[PDB]
Amino acid sequence: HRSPGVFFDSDKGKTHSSGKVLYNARIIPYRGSWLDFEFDPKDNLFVRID
Amino acid sequence: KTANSGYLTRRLVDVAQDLVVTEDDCGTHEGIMMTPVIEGGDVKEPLRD
Amino acid sequence: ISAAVKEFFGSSQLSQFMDQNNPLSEITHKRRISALGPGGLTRERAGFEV
Amino acid sequence: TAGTPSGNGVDYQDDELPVYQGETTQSLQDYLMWQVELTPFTDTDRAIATSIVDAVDDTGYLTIQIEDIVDSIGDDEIGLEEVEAVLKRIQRFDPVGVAAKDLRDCLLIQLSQFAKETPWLEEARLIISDHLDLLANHDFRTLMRVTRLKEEVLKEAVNLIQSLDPRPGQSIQTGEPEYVIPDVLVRKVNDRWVVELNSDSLPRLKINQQYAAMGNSARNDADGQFIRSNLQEARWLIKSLESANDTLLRVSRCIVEQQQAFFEQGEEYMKPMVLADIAQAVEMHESTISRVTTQKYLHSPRGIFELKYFFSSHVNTEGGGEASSTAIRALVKKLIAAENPAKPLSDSKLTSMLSEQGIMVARRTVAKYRESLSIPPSNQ
Amino acid sequence: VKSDDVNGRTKMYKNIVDGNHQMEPGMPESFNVLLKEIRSLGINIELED
Amino acid sequence: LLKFLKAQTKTEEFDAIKIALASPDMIRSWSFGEVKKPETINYRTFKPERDGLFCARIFGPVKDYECLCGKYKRLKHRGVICEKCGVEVTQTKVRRERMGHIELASPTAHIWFLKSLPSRIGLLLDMPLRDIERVLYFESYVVIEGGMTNLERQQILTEEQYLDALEEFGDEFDAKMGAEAIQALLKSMDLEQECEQLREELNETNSETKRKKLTKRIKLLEAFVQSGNKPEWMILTVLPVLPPDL
Amino acid sequence: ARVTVQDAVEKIGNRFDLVLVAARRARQMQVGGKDPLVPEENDKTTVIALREIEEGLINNQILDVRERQEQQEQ
DNA sequence: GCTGGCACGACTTTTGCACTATAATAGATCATGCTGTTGCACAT
RNA sequence: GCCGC
DNA sequence: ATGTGCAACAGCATGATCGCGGCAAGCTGATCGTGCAAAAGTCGTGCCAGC
Ligand SMILES: [Zn+2]
Repeated sequence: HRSPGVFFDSDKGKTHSSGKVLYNARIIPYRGSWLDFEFDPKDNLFVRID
Repeated sequence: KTANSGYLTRRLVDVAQDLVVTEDDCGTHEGIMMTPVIEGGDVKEPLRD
Repeated sequence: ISAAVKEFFGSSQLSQFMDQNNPLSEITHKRRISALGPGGLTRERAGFEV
Repeated sequence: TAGTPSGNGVDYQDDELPVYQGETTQSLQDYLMWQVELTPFTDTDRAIATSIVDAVDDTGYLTIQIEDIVDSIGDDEIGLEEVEAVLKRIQRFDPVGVAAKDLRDCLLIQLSQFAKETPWLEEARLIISDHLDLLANHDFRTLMRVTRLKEEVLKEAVNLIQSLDPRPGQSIQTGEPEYVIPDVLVRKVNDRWVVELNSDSLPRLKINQQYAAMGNSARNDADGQFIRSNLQEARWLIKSLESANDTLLRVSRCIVEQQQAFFEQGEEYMKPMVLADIAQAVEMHESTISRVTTQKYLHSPRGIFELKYFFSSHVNTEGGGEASSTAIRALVKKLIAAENPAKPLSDSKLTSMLSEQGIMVARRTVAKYRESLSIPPSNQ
Repeated sequence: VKSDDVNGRTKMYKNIVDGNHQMEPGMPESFNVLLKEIRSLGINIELED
Repeated sequence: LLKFLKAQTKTEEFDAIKIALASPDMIRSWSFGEVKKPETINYRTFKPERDGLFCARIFGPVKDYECLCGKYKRLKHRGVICEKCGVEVTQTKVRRERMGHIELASPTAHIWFLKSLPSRIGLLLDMPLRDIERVLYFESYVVIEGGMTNLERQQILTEEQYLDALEEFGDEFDAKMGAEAIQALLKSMDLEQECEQLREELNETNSETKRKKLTKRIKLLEAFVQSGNKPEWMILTVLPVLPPDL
Repeated sequence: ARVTVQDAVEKIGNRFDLVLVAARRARQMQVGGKDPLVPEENDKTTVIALREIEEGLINNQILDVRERQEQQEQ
């Protein structure tokens, strides 16, 4: 399985069809609720908690 | 790829299930134009096939 | 305590009948790495890269 | 558990939306219909065959009368002569002797299908089977004189008759003895004969109901909170089941308390407890207790597996106080079996013996107790 | 005949034993089950004449 | 009355399967009875419970030509209903045919029609699915009639707005927040005049946005009038049940 | 033994009608009321009917005229 | 005279009526149709 | 679920 | 010169993702009490007919 920690990803940069690469960060604990950070195509910091 | 092949075959079979040769000759003068398949400097399909 | 322990041991995805043809199958089954399981990744969720 | 059985055969229909679906079973009547459909019969013959095979019991004997079958047809030209022929044709099916009117006819048809050269064919075809059957039921000492035959030949004729199948058609049944005993009331032996209960599954039901109803309610995906949409149904179910288990345990504890002696030392030590006796003990009405303990089953090392077998009101006007007729019947069965080879066991004699032992019971009751599960050993 | 015609199965077996080799088909039980299923909703489906 | 073959007549000539909505009267016509108790069978005698999900007074008998209590158990008796039990002597194969029904005592909405992306109720009443779902679950009120007051025909006034209207308007406000309200508002529709108004609006004003919606709504309207169905039947008050053997 | 049914196909050419013709001829020769018109070589009725079609003495029209003749006879 | 299946007056059992805070859980694309918000184009 | 094609 | 109408973009919910076969494994339960007439059913007891 995936080790708990912090992982940064770019989702291959093909989601909005504009060629803009989107970076996201995930915090995964061994037990608990996940925490997430995401980039909007308008460059806005958004979180996705649980 | 077998799942994709099966789904495509299912869709084709259903879209073409109710087609049967039910007549001897329609008598229409219509048709389509047949020419050998050419592509640049190479030939793929002669008119015979 | 007994219910949880026995439920884990007797009925789980990662606790299966071991193969008994040859000693080789037992050896291979014992040191086996699986990506599935309770906290793992399902078959149909698996992309071409995993 | 020192020794545990392997899992019994079980399955459930998978990869099929109507789960568990079903599975057809072949019974005696179904097999008879299958055989009927493959023999040349007229339409009237087919109707008569269906009508007569509908009346075949589980043991393979006809329950309804032949004249009643003719009346059931309710049509002219279907007099008893035709139905007799149809039934006689039907009798010679795979369970040979099936659909027989009586024992005599069954033995006659069973003996009919033979090589016609057996050593005692004509000896028992009608002299023993079609005549003096009641004599053969007894010792048949005078049967040899009646049939003008030696007792040595009869000694083999009786064996030949007994070689036949008594109840044909009962070898076709496909039912499984799965009517095993849950014994939801378990009991072990202790310093005071404590009684416990198993198969409650109350923690499991509580956990499942939580993880489903309160699991969905605690899940924040749905807007608002399902504090009463799902949470306040599991509580009601758990409370109802807890109350039912509590009253069952209370009734069982009362039953063991009033019936400790039946379980201690001799088995036949049951008091004639009435419904009011437990009703006053548990401060509950008799109707609820009767509805509760009427097919619940206990698991005793020696006692019977029931909760209504103890509930007897059979004072029987005993000499000292009262007694229970269950113990009286058990004592009568024990004494009747342990007697002389002649074994008189007269009703008056049995009543006198019981009165001497202290059970003041009339001579007519003891006959009923004996006839309930036994027969008089030539007491007439 | 081979799967769902409850009367068809017995009739065809009787024909085979006799040596007729005749079909006498009917209505599969599965379609009746499906009709009962759809009718068990608020939807009406029927076999018109 | 003998030599009867109900198995042969079970197969009938047919063609062109047709499908339509079922009125409550038709559901009652299919039914052999009404169930009122939830438990399927009792463990007291291992027999189907009276007026339950598994019953023998309806759905047919349980074991061939026998009947409950064993008063009439033989083939000589046919189609006879016992006095003790309503069980009828029958080939016990009708456990797969007799349907039964339940009475809801309160109208409910068919999930088949309300919850689908092209919702039929929503585009039949020209209201969004959101407010329809809100009123169907008692979240908000919907008023009807009320011509004298300033309230509209399809108002979506909430509880606070309802209290304000009651304080101000008093009477003349006919608002309900159950399935009875949506049933009544569907009943009160005059379909032909609605279709004529749709045609007039569509031909009078041309716009690529509203044209598709108007065409869909008039198509549904003409389908409803020509098919003979009544739009009230989308919500159901009588619910049938599957035969026990299935 | 008719391993290949080409000649029978060409006698009445549809590859679909000869199935029905052979089925009805086999029904006549199996159910009853008919006898083979070709020497029977311990073959089943299906291939006997196929051989009869191949020989050119069995087809739909003559079957119909024989049926009409038997209907008029009774 | 001895014995073994039938009924009667208390007792016993059955049946409808009848109201009764915590928690498994998140790792696919891929396409399609509908709804809400915003920006472009025309009018007095 | 594991395996075979 | 400001206001109104319409087309386009982003977000959201819905539906689908090849067959055929052999081991396997767990059982998916129940429910509620009421206190009472009203009914049906049952048991200890005495009867006449057969041996
Ligand atoms: Zn009945």
